[PDB]
Amino acid sequence: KEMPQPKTFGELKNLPLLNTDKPVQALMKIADELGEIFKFEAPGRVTRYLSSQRLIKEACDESRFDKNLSQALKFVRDFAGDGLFTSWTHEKNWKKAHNILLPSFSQQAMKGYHAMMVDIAVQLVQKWERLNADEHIEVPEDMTRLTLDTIGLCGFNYRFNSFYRDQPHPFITSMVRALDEAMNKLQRANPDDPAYDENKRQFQEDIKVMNDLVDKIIADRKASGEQSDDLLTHMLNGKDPETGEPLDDENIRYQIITFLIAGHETTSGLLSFALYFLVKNPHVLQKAAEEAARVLVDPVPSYKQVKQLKYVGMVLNEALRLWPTAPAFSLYAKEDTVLGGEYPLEKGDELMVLIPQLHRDKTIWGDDVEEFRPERFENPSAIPQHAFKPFGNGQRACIGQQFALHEATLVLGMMLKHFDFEDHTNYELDIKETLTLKPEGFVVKAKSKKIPL
Ligand code: HEM
Ligand SMILES: O=C(O)[C@H](Cc1ccccc1)NC(=O)[C@@H]1CCCN1C(=O)CCC1CCCCC1
Repeated sequence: KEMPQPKTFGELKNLPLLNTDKPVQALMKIADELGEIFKFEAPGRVTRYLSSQRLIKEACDESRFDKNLSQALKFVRDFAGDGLFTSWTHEKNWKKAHNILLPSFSQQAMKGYHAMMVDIAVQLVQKWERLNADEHIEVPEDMTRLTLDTIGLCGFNYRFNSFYRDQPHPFITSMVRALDEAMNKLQRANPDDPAYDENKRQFQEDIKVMNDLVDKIIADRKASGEQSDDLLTHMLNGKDPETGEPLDDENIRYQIITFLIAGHETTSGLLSFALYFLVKNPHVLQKAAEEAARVLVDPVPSYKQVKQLKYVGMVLNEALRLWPTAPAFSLYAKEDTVLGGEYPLEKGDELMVLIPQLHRDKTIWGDDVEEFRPERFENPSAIPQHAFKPFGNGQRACIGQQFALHEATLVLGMMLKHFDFEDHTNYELDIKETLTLKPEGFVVKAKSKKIPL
């Protein structure tokens, strides 16, 4: 079979389709028209977007296909370098950093991060308890305050103090603005064109700002010698079992920047979409709220109580199904291969998994694919392989998966314990696209159940 292509614009091929501020959603719409695979060409590039479990399950075969750095990720690499996220599997720092960090990110390691997560989560509850009767909550803004603070604290024992601020830490304004530049470059048919000279100068200032503060953090920590139970000590002491070598100071910088990207962008989105789904599905919110009141019997949640929030966990899963906050990943073909019996690929050939489209595959999920029903996760083993991929695939999957689900489960649990929620504006979903997806302008009112901490 020849695969379909969306509409073209002469010599620019498909590229002007990305000239939008919601490219993932535009790509989702192309998928609905064209189906499970389409070719997408730009000057000097060709990719193929997959939306079906049928084909993505083969693309997740690690013997045929490896992680590719998409143009987006190549642009993030300018400041995230060879941290785990923007490195190639065959880079020495990939495997090395991977071997050292895996035990820091285990489900086991969560027990030790738990108390710092609680620290930030209670800040959130206390903010909301202290709001006046007239006031509402700006949802993604508060969730981002939470998740950023949480990774700051468990990452290297730094307090961004986001709940004490109206405007973001100097580091974040740079970080956010750099991610911004990295994504906007995607669209420019002619960079090096002078109209972008300010953008480039800015970027360099931003990279600089991020580097200085992180390098200073690593410096101050070594010079102090203290052994806090955070990722930075794990990295400063750790040795790769394989090579026997530790990470160098520069790579450690890259890891910290990477985790700060993750903690800002992705986990906050999950929590935002979850609360959105809950207020638009009152019977579901009530069921989650009943679980929370039953399980969270203590002034503050234990590690083990969080593991008991099963329905909360299903809610997070279903939010991730409909709106995977990291919406795509890239692969290349290790060798010449035939995809799904029909599409012959050459070595080096690129693929893109369109996760939200995958999660809409009616052959997997049934006809009610658009409905918010967390119960569809009620027995996971009934799910076909590679159907649900909000965390990526294989060895290059998200290392912070367990971190993110524990944080989210804790925070949502507490939220459902402490407040009733009201969709007071009848919010119409508007999805903002950065490196990630967020519900822009989502606001609610909370009303305290007056349960003390
Ligand atoms: C709910 C929140 C999150 C979602 C949906 C998510 C999703 C993903 C996805 C899809 C990838 C792979 C991207 C690719 O193949 O190109 C990934 C990789 C990664 N994530 Fe996450 N992530 C989340 C939170 C976090 C957290 C909290 C951390 C840790 C601070 C983190 C650290 C990473 C790292 C380091 C990688 C690269 C792993 C490697 O290649 O060795 N993420 N994540
Ligand atoms: O960055 C790319 O290479 C392509 C866009 C593209 C395709 C062909 C030609 C030029 C650009 N990326 C995409 O399809 C989508 C659309 C824009 C953003 N995007 C992404 O790749 C998402 C960026 C990251 C990837 C890893 C997990 C977190 C999110």
